[PDB]
Amino acid sequence: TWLSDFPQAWAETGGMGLAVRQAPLIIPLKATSTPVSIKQYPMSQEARLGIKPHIQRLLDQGILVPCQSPWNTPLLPVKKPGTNDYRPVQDLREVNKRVEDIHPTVPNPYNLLSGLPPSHQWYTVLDLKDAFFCLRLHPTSQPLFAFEWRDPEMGISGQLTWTRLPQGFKNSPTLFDEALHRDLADFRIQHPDLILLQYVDDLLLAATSELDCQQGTRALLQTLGNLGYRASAKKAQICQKQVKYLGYLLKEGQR
Amino acid sequence: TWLSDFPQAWAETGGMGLAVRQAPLIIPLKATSTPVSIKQYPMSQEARLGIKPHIQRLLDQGILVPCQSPWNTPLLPVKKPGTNDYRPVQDLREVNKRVEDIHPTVPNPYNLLSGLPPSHQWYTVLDLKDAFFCLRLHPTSQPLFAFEWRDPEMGISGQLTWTRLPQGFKNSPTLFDEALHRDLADFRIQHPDLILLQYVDDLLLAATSELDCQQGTRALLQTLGNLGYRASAKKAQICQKQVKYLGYLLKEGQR
DNA sequence: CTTGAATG
DNA sequence: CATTCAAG
DNA sequence: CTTGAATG
DNA sequence: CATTCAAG
Ligand SMILES: N=C(N)c1ccc(Oc2ccc(-c3nc4cc(C(=N)N)ccc4[nH]3)cc2)cc1
Ligand SMILES: N=C(N)c1ccc(Oc2ccc(-c3nc4cc(C(=N)N)ccc4[nH]3)cc2)cc1
Repeated sequence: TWLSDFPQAWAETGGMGLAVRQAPLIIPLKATSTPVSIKQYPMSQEARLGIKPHIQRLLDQGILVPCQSPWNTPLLPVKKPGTNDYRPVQDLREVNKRVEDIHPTVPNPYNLLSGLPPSHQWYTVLDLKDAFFCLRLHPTSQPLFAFEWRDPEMGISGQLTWTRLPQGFKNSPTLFDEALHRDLADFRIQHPDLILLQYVDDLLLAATSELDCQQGTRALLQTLGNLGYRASAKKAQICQKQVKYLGYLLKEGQR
Repeated sequence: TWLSDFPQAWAETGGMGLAVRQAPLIIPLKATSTPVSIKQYPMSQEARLGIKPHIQRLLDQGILVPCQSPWNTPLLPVKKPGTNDYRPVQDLREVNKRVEDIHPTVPNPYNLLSGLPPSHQWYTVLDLKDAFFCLRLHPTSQPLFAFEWRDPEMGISGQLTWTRLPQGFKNSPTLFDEALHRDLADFRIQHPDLILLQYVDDLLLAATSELDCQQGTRALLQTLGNLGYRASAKKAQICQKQVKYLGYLLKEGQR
């Protein structure tokens, strides 16, 4: 009943996250960058109706807010199964090109897994839901990610932008990984015997026994919830001898 | 009047050459080679009539002879200006593939020219006419180069082959260059002060003065004629301060 | 004419 | 993968 | 829909 | 140089 013991740590019961200890992120531009405003290609009504619910939800959550900005990038309608199930995908390539590069600090899965001792075979895998959205963007950097939004007949003035780290931004994975490392530094210190692997929003906790794993998981969930992050209860793999992590199947200490 | 003083050395007056000091060449095949007989693609009457005179001339010269061989490669009709001026071109690629490779001993023009001292600025350039044809092919190797020949209505039985080193054969340049080097070895020894460069059928004689060049040229022409080779009187550049050799313009010792 | 390599 | 070039 | 890279 | 893939 981990779902009930840690209501705040799960996406299904704690609501949208917000990393309260992390200062709003400022995104430095390259020395010669000037705003670029790309025209929004006309979107069919089908695509707009498919996207609308997502946009409204983000607006209600305060993740998207109205704005007037010199920057503008196109929104794209992306589906998968049939001509249904849409979801907003912003093409931030022209923005990415104008943002100063940062060093890629996220380890590749292969090297990350090398830090898992055979002594720790009790695993717990958690994936953080809407991880990037948990990190606030400083108001000065918000205008950079603006896009146009029109309702199938009459909607908001013109542009909308993100108040949190957006999908499609080249530095989101690295900035998120670095932010969570800062937030989980104390947890690591308070649990010397535990092994914690972080790959952006995918976490692997390893303990020597089933007890230390349940104790560790309880503490990690409590810490994450308190910090403002949210894990997927649905996909969560708690205290298992075998788990799926980063495309690998961890079993008998293999891999 | 070099044309009259050396009748035997010029192609225009000495007739078709024949390297009398060189033993008929035997062409070794690769260890696993077996004869290949490629069908002759039908040739238009236009092409056949264009080729016929050349074939008859070679037959009269004994350069081509009738034969029955397990080997056969295609003859091609090649023209240049208009739909006129034809000339037989044999595709010996399938034969080349089955012949043992030999080391490429012909120097590249750049390196060959490095052996020309500034002290020798009186040049003479001669190109040997139908050079390969001057080298006999041993009867055992003649069948290898056979091709089919049909007259525009009624001609020779079937196949014809070469009795001399043929054009299109991968080793002809090297074998010719090596043969002429053997034949001109004594000339080099008898004329220590002369510079002689050989690039297959293109010869460059260099002397310190105009006299040594005329003396040297006279001796070279006499030697070549006696050996059975023939130079082009038309293209000959005798005792000049400036000459064209291997695409270069030799002048003032430059190049 | 058929082959291979070099370009679009 | 379709054309162009080069070559025998 | 637009971009670049990878394939034919 | 025309298609296909991948991605934002
Ligand atoms: N698809 C198309 N419309 C086109 C595709 C390619 C085009 O141009 C060219 C095609 C081929 C060459 C070219 N091909 C070769 C082959 C060589 C060899 N291997 N002997 C040696 C040198 C050489 N140059 C040069 C230019 C023109 C049009
Ligand atoms: N001209 C034609 N008829 C055809 C030409 C090419 C064909 O196939 C293919 C085309 C393209 C790919 C292919 N393209 C990419 C791009 C990648 C990237 N840069 N992100 C990463 C991986 C990748 N695989 C794989 C196969 C099929 C037909």
